[PDB]
Amino acid sequence: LERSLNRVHLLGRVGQDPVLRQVEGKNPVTIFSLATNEMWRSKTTWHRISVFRPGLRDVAYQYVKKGSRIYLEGKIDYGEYMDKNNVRRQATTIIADNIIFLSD
Amino acid sequence: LERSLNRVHLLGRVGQDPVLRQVEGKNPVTIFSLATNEMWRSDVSQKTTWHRISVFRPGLRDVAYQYVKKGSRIYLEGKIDYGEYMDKNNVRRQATTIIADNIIFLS
Repeated sequence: LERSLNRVHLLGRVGQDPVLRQVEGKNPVTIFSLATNEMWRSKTTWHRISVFRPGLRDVAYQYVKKGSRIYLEGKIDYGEYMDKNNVRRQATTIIADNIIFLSD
Repeated sequence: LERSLNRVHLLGRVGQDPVLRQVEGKNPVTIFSLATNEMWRSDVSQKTTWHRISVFRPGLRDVAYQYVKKGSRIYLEGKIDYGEYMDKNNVRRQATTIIADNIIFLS
């Protein structure tokens, strides 16, 4: 039923120590934050990263640490929800599939 | 500073005709959406993600504008850019766009 590509490739500095959270009652995730730099002539982007994957999440919990440089691949998910039911807002996260640990 | 990456590779079908945006008295933007299908086994659960594609680059803005249509299959590469506006209190939101710098038309 025909295929697509959604893949973001990031390489940056992790900005917070990972957080363990729980999506719905039973979907564990560790979430952290990563900064990218727009090096332009003549300015930081902060990405929110979610690792839902059953082994890759435990590993990025003990090994991701603020100031670590990391290369990472995944999917964009815009995470749209209604706020206090009213305004439709979006909470976009990069859902990581691959984290190659650079320091250490 | 030291090199960072922010690249998005996307391939899919355009969801609407492009829209040029010169509202203010600024820099014009071609805007369209792109659908991407995520379908996963373990089971087969289908999911579609709609992405807001912006192209500012002088030239590719124009090509994107006359040539992409609703229906076109397309490959592009960009950067994720969040909305980043401090909406109320300072209680901000976003309105994230992929800003395209390369569009390959699959025909």
